[PDB]
Amino acid sequence: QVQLQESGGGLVQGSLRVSCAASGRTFTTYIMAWFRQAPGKEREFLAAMDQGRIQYYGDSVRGRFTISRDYAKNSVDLQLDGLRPEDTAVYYCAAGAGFWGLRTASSYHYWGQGTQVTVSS
Amino acid sequence: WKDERLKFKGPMTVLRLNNLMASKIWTPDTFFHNGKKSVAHNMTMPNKLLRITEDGTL
Amino acid sequence: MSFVKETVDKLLKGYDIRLRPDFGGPPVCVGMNIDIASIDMVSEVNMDYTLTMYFQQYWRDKRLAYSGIPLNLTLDNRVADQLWVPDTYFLNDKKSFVHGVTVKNRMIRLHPDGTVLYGLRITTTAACMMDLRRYPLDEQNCTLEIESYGYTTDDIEFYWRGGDKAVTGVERIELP
Ligand SMILES: *[C@@H]1O[C@H](CO)[C@@H](O[C@@H]2O[C@H](CO)[C@@H](O[C@@H]3O[C@H](CO)[C@@H](O)[C@H](O)[C@@H]3O)[C@H](O)[C@H]2NC(C)=O)[C@H](O)[C@H]1NC(C)=O
Repeated sequence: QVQLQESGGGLVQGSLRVSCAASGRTFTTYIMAWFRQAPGKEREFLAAMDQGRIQYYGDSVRGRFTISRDYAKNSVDLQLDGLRPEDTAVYYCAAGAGFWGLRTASSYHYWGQGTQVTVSS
Repeated sequence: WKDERLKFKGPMTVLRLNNLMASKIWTPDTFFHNGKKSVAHNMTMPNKLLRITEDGTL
Repeated sequence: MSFVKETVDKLLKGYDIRLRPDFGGPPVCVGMNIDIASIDMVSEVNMDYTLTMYFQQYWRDKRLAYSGIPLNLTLDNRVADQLWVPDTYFLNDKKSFVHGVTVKNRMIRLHPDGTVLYGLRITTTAACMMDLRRYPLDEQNCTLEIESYGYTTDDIEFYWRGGDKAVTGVERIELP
Protein backbone atom coordinates (compact mmCIF):
# COMPACT_ATOMS: atom_id res chain seq x y z
CA GLN A 1 0.00 0.00 0.00
CA VAL A 2 1.15 3.54 -0.83
CA GLN A 3 1.14 5.96 2.12
CA LEU A 4 2.02 9.64 2.52
CA GLN A 5 2.78 10.27 6.18
CA GLU A 6 2.74 13.92 7.23
CA SER A 7 4.67 15.51 10.09
CA GLY A 8 4.85 18.98 11.60
CA GLY A 9 3.51 21.20 14.32
CA GLY A 10 -0.07 22.29 14.84
CA LEU A 11 0.15 25.27 17.22
CA VAL A 12 2.10 28.49 16.71
CA GLN A 13 1.77 31.99 18.15
CA GLY A 14 5.64 32.51 13.59
CA SER A 15 7.37 29.94 11.37
CA LEU A 16 6.62 26.27 10.72
CA ARG A 17 7.71 23.37 8.51
CA VAL A 18 5.37 20.59 7.36
CA SER A 19 7.14 17.51 6.01
CA CYS A 20 5.71 14.61 4.01
CA ALA A 21 7.40 11.23 3.63
CA ALA A 22 6.16 8.90 0.89
CA SER A 23 6.31 5.12 1.19
CA GLY A 24 5.20 2.27 -1.03
CA ARG A 25 6.18 3.85 -4.35
CA THR A 26 8.92 6.05 -5.82
CA PHE A 27 7.60 9.51 -6.74
CA THR A 28 10.62 10.76 -8.70
CA THR A 29 8.55 11.36 -11.86
CA TYR A 30 5.38 12.53 -10.07
CA ILE A 31 4.36 16.07 -9.16
CA MET A 32 4.30 16.42 -5.37
CA ALA A 33 1.97 19.13 -4.08
CA TRP A 34 0.39 20.61 -0.97
CA PHE A 35 -3.28 21.51 -0.58
CA ARG A 36 -5.09 23.43 2.16
CA GLN A 37 -8.63 22.91 3.46
CA ALA A 38 -10.15 25.49 5.78
CA PRO A 39 -13.48 24.86 7.54
CA GLY A 40 -16.35 24.98 5.05
CA LYS A 41 -15.12 22.21 2.71
CA GLU A 42 -13.02 23.94 0.04
CA ARG A 43 -9.65 22.51 -0.99
CA GLU A 44 -7.07 25.13 -1.99
CA PHE A 45 -3.90 24.55 -3.99
CA LEU A 46 -0.80 25.87 -2.22
CA ALA A 47 2.38 24.67 -3.92
CA ALA A 48 3.74 21.95 -6.18
CA MET A 49 7.09 20.68 -7.44
CA ASP A 50 7.69 18.56 -10.54
CA GLN A 51 10.55 16.29 -11.63
CA GLY A 52 12.39 19.37 -12.94
CA ARG A 53 12.47 21.06 -9.50
CA ILE A 54 10.07 23.70 -10.88
CA GLN A 55 7.97 25.31 -8.15
CA TYR A 56 4.37 26.33 -8.83
CA TYR A 57 2.51 28.35 -6.19
CA GLY A 58 -0.96 29.64 -5.52
CA ASP A 59 -1.56 33.37 -5.65
CA SER A 60 -2.73 33.50 -2.03
CA VAL A 61 0.58 32.08 -0.72
CA ARG A 62 3.04 33.32 -3.34
CA GLY A 63 6.37 34.38 -1.86
CA ARG A 64 5.37 33.18 1.63
CA PHE A 65 5.41 29.36 1.52
CA THR A 66 8.35 27.49 -0.01
CA ILE A 67 8.10 23.94 -1.39
CA SER A 68 11.12 21.65 -1.67
CA ARG A 69 11.69 17.96 -2.42
CA ASP A 70 14.19 15.32 -1.33
CA TYR A 71 14.20 12.90 -4.25
CA ALA A 72 16.66 10.54 -2.54
CA LYS A 73 14.41 10.32 0.53
CA ASN A 74 11.25 10.57 -1.64
CA SER A 75 9.78 13.35 0.50
CA VAL A 76 8.34 16.84 0.04
CA ASP A 77 8.62 19.70 2.55
CA LEU A 78 6.64 22.93 2.86
CA GLN A 79 8.19 25.80 4.82
CA LEU A 80 5.53 28.23 6.08
CA ASP A 81 6.68 31.74 7.03
CA GLY A 82 4.52 34.68 8.02
CA LEU A 83 1.55 32.77 9.42
CA ARG A 84 -1.68 34.67 10.08
CA PRO A 85 -4.85 33.52 11.90
CA GLU A 86 -6.73 32.81 8.66
CA ASP A 87 -4.11 30.18 7.73
CA THR A 88 -5.62 27.82 10.32
CA ALA A 89 -6.59 24.77 8.27
CA VAL A 90 -5.83 21.13 7.48
CA TYR A 91 -2.87 20.68 5.13
CA TYR A 92 -2.82 17.68 2.77
CA CYS A 93 0.19 16.18 1.00
CA ALA A 94 -0.60 14.91 -2.50
CA ALA A 95 1.22 13.20 -5.35
CA GLY A 96 0.38 12.14 -8.89
CA ALA A 97 1.08 13.11 -12.47
CA GLY A 98 -0.81 16.26 -13.31
CA PHE A 99 -3.32 15.39 -16.04
CA TRP A 100 -5.79 18.19 -16.86
CA GLY A 101 -4.51 19.69 -13.60
CA LEU A 102 -1.42 20.74 -11.61
CA ARG A 103 -3.84 23.08 -9.76
CA THR A 104 -6.84 20.72 -9.33
CA ALA A 105 -7.19 18.07 -6.64
CA SER A 106 -8.70 15.61 -9.13
CA SER A 107 -5.34 15.17 -10.91
CA TYR A 108 -3.66 13.63 -7.83
CA HIS A 109 -4.20 9.93 -7.13
CA TYR A 110 -2.35 9.88 -3.78
CA TRP A 111 -3.20 11.86 -0.65
CA GLY A 112 -1.96 12.07 2.92
CA GLN A 113 -3.88 11.84 6.17
CA GLY A 114 -3.48 15.59 6.69
CA THR A 115 -2.11 17.85 9.41
CA GLN A 116 -4.13 20.37 11.41
CA VAL A 117 -2.41 23.75 11.83
CA THR A 118 -3.82 26.46 14.09
CA VAL A 119 -2.67 30.04 14.69
CA SER A 120 -3.71 32.13 17.71
CA SER A 121 -3.30 35.88 18.22
CA TRP B 1 9.76 43.79 -24.27
CA LYS B 2 10.85 47.42 -23.87
CA ASP B 3 14.20 49.06 -24.65
CA GLU B 4 14.42 52.82 -24.15
CA ARG B 5 17.82 52.88 -25.87
CA LEU B 6 16.05 52.10 -29.17
CA LYS B 7 13.53 54.95 -28.93
CA PHE B 8 13.13 56.93 -32.13
CA LYS B 9 10.90 59.49 -33.82
CA GLY B 10 9.90 59.68 -37.47
CA PRO B 11 7.07 59.55 -40.01
CA MET B 12 6.52 55.85 -39.29
CA THR B 13 5.16 54.12 -36.20
CA VAL B 14 6.85 50.70 -36.59
CA LEU B 15 10.34 49.83 -37.85
CA ARG B 16 11.07 46.39 -39.27
CA LEU B 17 14.68 45.33 -38.67
CA ASN B 18 16.54 43.00 -41.00
CA ASN B 19 18.29 40.00 -39.48
CA LEU B 20 21.75 41.60 -39.58
CA MET B 21 20.55 44.51 -37.44
CA ALA B 22 18.29 42.25 -35.36
CA SER B 23 21.39 40.28 -34.39
CA LYS B 24 23.14 43.54 -33.39
CA ILE B 25 20.88 44.32 -30.39
CA TRP B 26 19.89 42.62 -27.14
CA THR B 27 17.15 39.99 -27.27
CA PRO B 28 16.06 37.57 -24.52
CA ASP B 29 18.14 34.39 -24.33
CA THR B 30 15.07 32.20 -24.04
CA PHE B 31 15.68 28.45 -24.10
CA PHE B 32 13.50 25.39 -23.58
CA HIS B 33 14.29 23.57 -20.34
CA ASN B 34 13.07 20.15 -21.52
CA GLY B 35 14.23 20.57 -25.13
CA LYS B 36 16.33 17.77 -26.63
CA LYS B 37 17.03 19.21 -30.09
CA SER B 38 15.42 22.27 -31.66
CA VAL B 39 15.59 23.92 -35.07
CA ALA B 40 15.02 27.61 -35.86
CA HIS B 41 13.75 27.61 -39.47
CA ASN B 42 16.08 29.40 -41.95
CA MET B 43 14.42 28.38 -45.23
CA THR B 44 14.74 31.02 -47.96
CA MET B 45 15.48 33.52 -45.20
CA PRO B 46 15.91 33.37 -41.42
CA ASN B 47 12.29 32.85 -40.27
CA LYS B 48 12.51 35.65 -37.65
CA LEU B 49 11.02 39.18 -37.48
CA LEU B 50 11.86 42.16 -35.27
CA ARG B 51 9.68 45.27 -34.98
CA ILE B 52 10.49 48.40 -32.97
CA THR B 53 7.78 50.88 -32.02
CA GLU B 54 8.46 54.59 -31.61
CA ASP B 55 7.97 54.21 -27.84
CA GLY B 56 10.79 51.63 -27.78
CA THR B 57 8.67 48.47 -27.59
CA LEU B 58 10.32 45.51 -29.32
CA MET C 1 23.41 51.55 -16.56
CA SER C 2 25.88 53.86 -18.30
CA PHE C 3 28.54 53.45 -15.59
CA VAL C 4 28.23 49.70 -16.13
CA LYS C 5 28.80 50.33 -19.84
CA GLU C 6 32.09 52.17 -19.35
CA THR C 7 33.06 49.57 -16.73
CA VAL C 8 32.55 46.73 -19.21
CA ASP C 9 34.38 48.73 -21.88
CA LYS C 10 37.31 49.18 -19.48
CA LEU C 11 37.39 45.46 -18.69
CA LEU C 12 37.19 44.28 -22.30
CA LYS C 13 39.51 46.98 -23.64
CA GLY C 14 43.14 45.89 -23.54
CA TYR C 15 42.18 42.26 -22.91
CA ASP C 16 44.34 39.55 -24.52
CA ILE C 17 42.33 36.38 -25.09
CA ARG C 18 45.54 34.52 -25.95
CA LEU C 19 46.93 34.69 -22.38
CA ARG C 20 45.40 32.75 -19.51
CA PRO C 21 44.79 34.32 -16.08
CA ASP C 22 48.04 34.35 -14.09
CA PHE C 23 49.91 33.56 -17.28
CA GLY C 24 53.34 33.85 -15.67
CA GLY C 25 52.04 32.98 -12.21
CA PRO C 26 50.75 29.84 -10.49
CA PRO C 27 48.13 27.71 -12.28
CA VAL C 28 44.55 28.90 -12.52
CA CYS C 29 42.18 26.69 -10.53
CA VAL C 30 39.00 25.88 -12.47
CA GLY C 31 36.09 24.66 -10.38
CA MET C 32 33.44 22.61 -12.16
CA ASN C 33 29.74 21.93 -11.60
CA ILE C 34 27.28 19.73 -13.50
CA ASP C 35 23.49 19.61 -13.33
CA ILE C 36 22.21 16.47 -15.05
CA ALA C 37 19.07 17.39 -17.00
CA SER C 38 18.53 13.92 -18.47
CA ILE C 39 20.17 10.64 -19.46
CA ASP C 40 18.28 9.33 -22.46
CA MET C 41 19.73 6.65 -24.78
CA VAL C 42 21.62 3.99 -22.83
CA SER C 43 22.46 1.86 -25.86
CA GLU C 44 23.94 -1.63 -25.56
CA VAL C 45 24.37 -1.83 -29.35
CA ASN C 46 26.51 1.30 -29.66
CA MET C 47 28.26 1.03 -26.25
CA ASP C 48 27.39 4.61 -25.31
CA TYR C 49 24.93 6.74 -23.35
CA THR C 50 23.43 10.15 -24.14
CA LEU C 51 23.49 12.79 -21.42
CA THR C 52 22.21 16.38 -21.24
CA MET C 53 23.82 18.69 -18.69
CA TYR C 54 24.29 22.24 -17.52
CA PHE C 55 28.09 22.41 -17.29
CA GLN C 56 29.50 25.35 -15.30
CA GLN C 57 33.14 26.40 -14.95
CA TYR C 58 34.36 28.88 -12.32
CA TRP C 59 37.73 30.62 -12.38
CA ARG C 60 39.27 33.80 -11.00
CA ASP C 61 40.60 36.31 -13.54
CA LYS C 62 41.99 39.48 -11.96
CA ARG C 63 41.84 41.30 -15.31
CA LEU C 64 38.03 41.16 -15.23
CA ALA C 65 37.69 42.38 -11.63
CA TYR C 66 35.71 45.60 -11.18
CA SER C 67 34.56 47.85 -8.34
CA GLY C 68 31.76 50.29 -7.61
CA ILE C 69 29.01 48.02 -9.00
CA PRO C 70 27.59 45.79 -6.20
CA LEU C 71 25.90 43.25 -8.47
CA ASN C 72 26.95 40.20 -10.51
CA LEU C 73 27.26 41.22 -14.16
CA THR C 74 25.44 38.64 -16.28
CA LEU C 75 26.56 39.54 -19.80
CA ASP C 76 25.25 38.55 -23.21
CA ASN C 77 26.55 35.14 -24.22
CA ARG C 78 28.50 36.42 -27.24
CA VAL C 79 31.08 37.99 -24.89
CA ALA C 80 32.28 34.42 -24.28
CA ASP C 81 34.03 34.79 -27.65
CA GLN C 82 35.97 37.77 -26.23
CA LEU C 83 37.10 36.21 -22.93
CA TRP C 84 39.58 33.45 -22.20
CA VAL C 85 37.90 30.15 -21.32
CA PRO C 86 39.50 26.87 -20.21
CA ASP C 87 40.73 24.12 -22.52
CA THR C 88 38.12 21.67 -21.25
CA TYR C 89 36.98 18.70 -23.32
CA PHE C 90 35.28 15.36 -22.70
CA LEU C 91 37.74 12.57 -23.46
CA ASN C 92 35.21 9.78 -24.04
CA ASP C 93 32.61 11.76 -26.01
CA LYS C 94 31.50 10.69 -29.49
CA LYS C 95 29.02 13.43 -30.46
CA SER C 96 28.39 16.63 -28.49
CA PHE C 97 26.78 19.99 -29.18
CA VAL C 98 25.59 23.13 -27.43
CA HIS C 99 21.85 23.62 -27.67
CA GLY C 100 21.26 26.61 -29.93
CA VAL C 101 17.60 27.65 -29.67
CA THR C 102 16.51 30.40 -29.29
CA VAL C 103 20.18 31.40 -28.95
CA LYS C 104 23.37 29.57 -28.04
CA ASN C 105 22.67 28.39 -24.49
CA ARG C 106 25.77 29.99 -23.00
CA MET C 107 26.09 32.11 -19.87
CA ILE C 108 28.92 34.48 -18.89
CA ARG C 109 28.70 35.98 -15.40
CA LEU C 110 31.39 38.26 -13.99
CA HIS C 111 31.72 38.99 -10.27
CA PRO C 112 33.34 42.07 -8.68
CA ASP C 113 36.24 40.01 -7.29
CA GLY C 114 37.16 38.86 -10.82
CA THR C 115 35.46 35.46 -10.70
CA VAL C 116 34.11 34.29 -14.06
CA LEU C 117 31.28 31.77 -14.41
CA TYR C 118 30.96 30.10 -17.82
CA GLY C 119 27.89 27.87 -18.25
CA LEU C 120 26.99 25.67 -21.23
CA ARG C 121 23.98 23.46 -21.98
CA ILE C 122 25.58 20.38 -23.54
CA THR C 123 24.02 17.18 -24.88
CA THR C 124 26.76 14.60 -25.40
CA THR C 125 26.92 10.94 -26.32
CA ALA C 126 29.69 9.29 -24.30
CA ALA C 127 31.24 5.87 -24.75
CA CYS C 128 30.42 3.35 -22.02
CA MET C 129 32.04 -0.03 -22.64
CA MET C 130 29.58 -2.57 -21.23
CA ASP C 131 30.39 -6.13 -20.12
CA LEU C 132 27.02 -7.71 -20.94
CA ARG C 133 28.04 -11.31 -20.20
CA ARG C 134 25.65 -11.34 -17.21
CA TYR C 135 22.91 -9.65 -19.23
CA PRO C 136 20.11 -8.97 -18.14
CA LEU C 137 21.46 -9.55 -14.60
CA ASP C 138 24.24 -7.02 -15.20
CA GLU C 139 25.60 -3.83 -13.64
CA GLN C 140 27.39 -1.23 -15.78
CA ASN C 141 29.87 1.53 -14.94
CA CYS C 142 29.38 4.52 -17.26
CA THR C 143 31.85 7.38 -16.88
CA LEU C 144 32.30 10.93 -18.14
CA GLU C 145 35.95 12.01 -18.25
CA ILE C 146 36.82 15.72 -18.31
CA GLU C 147 40.33 16.81 -19.28
CA SER C 148 42.38 19.79 -20.43
CA TYR C 149 43.52 19.49 -24.03
CA GLY C 150 46.64 21.67 -24.01
CA TYR C 151 47.48 22.48 -20.39
CA THR C 152 49.27 20.60 -17.62
CA THR C 153 48.87 20.84 -13.85
CA ASP C 154 51.49 23.61 -13.69
CA ASP C 155 49.17 25.76 -15.87
CA ILE C 156 45.60 24.70 -15.00
CA GLU C 157 44.05 22.69 -12.16
CA PHE C 158 40.57 21.16 -12.02
CA TYR C 159 38.44 20.51 -8.95
CA TRP C 160 34.82 19.68 -8.19
CA ARG C 161 33.16 22.84 -6.90
CA GLY C 162 31.24 22.04 -3.74
CA GLY C 163 32.89 18.67 -3.16
CA ASP C 164 30.57 15.71 -3.66
CA LYS C 165 27.69 18.18 -4.20
CA ALA C 166 29.29 19.34 -7.46
CA VAL C 167 27.13 17.03 -9.60
CA THR C 168 23.38 17.36 -9.02
CA GLY C 169 20.21 16.02 -10.60
CA VAL C 170 21.32 12.37 -10.54
CA GLU C 171 18.77 11.66 -7.81
CA ARG C 172 16.02 12.88 -10.17
CA ILE C 173 17.14 10.61 -13.04
CA GLU C 174 15.19 7.46 -13.90
CA LEU C 175 15.73 5.17 -16.89
CA PRO C 176 13.27 2.66 -18.40
C1 LIG D 1 26.53 37.64 -6.57
O1 LIG D 1 27.19 36.39 -6.57
C2 LIG D 1 27.51 35.90 -5.25
C3 LIG D 1 28.24 34.60 -5.46
O2 LIG D 1 27.41 33.66 -6.12
C4 LIG D 1 26.22 35.73 -4.45
O3 LIG D 1 26.56 35.29 -3.14
C5 LIG D 1 26.02 34.06 -2.76
O4 LIG D 1 24.73 34.19 -2.18
C6 LIG D 1 24.14 32.92 -1.80
C7 LIG D 1 22.77 33.23 -1.25
O5 LIG D 1 22.86 33.94 -0.02
C8 LIG D 1 25.05 32.21 -0.80
O6 LIG D 1 24.50 30.93 -0.49
C9 LIG D 1 24.04 30.79 0.81
O7 LIG D 1 25.08 31.12 1.74
C10 LIG D 1 24.70 31.00 3.12
C11 LIG D 1 25.91 31.40 3.93
O8 LIG D 1 25.62 31.40 5.33
C12 LIG D 1 24.24 29.58 3.41
O9 LIG D 1 23.78 29.50 4.75
C13 LIG D 1 23.11 29.20 2.46
O10 LIG D 1 22.73 27.84 2.68
C14 LIG D 1 23.56 29.38 1.03
O11 LIG D 1 24.60 28.46 0.69
C15 LIG D 1 26.44 32.04 -1.40
O12 LIG D 1 27.32 31.42 -0.48
C16 LIG D 1 26.99 33.39 -1.80
N1 LIG D 1 28.30 33.26 -2.40
C17 LIG D 1 29.35 33.98 -2.02
C18 LIG D 1 29.11 34.97 -0.92
O13 LIG D 1 30.46 33.85 -2.54
C19 LIG D 1 25.49 37.06 -4.39
O14 LIG D 1 24.26 36.92 -3.68
C20 LIG D 1 25.21 37.54 -5.80
N2 LIG D 1 24.50 38.81 -5.87
C21 LIG D 1 24.91 39.96 -5.34
C22 LIG D 1 23.95 41.11 -5.47
O15 LIG D 1 26.00 40.09 -4.79
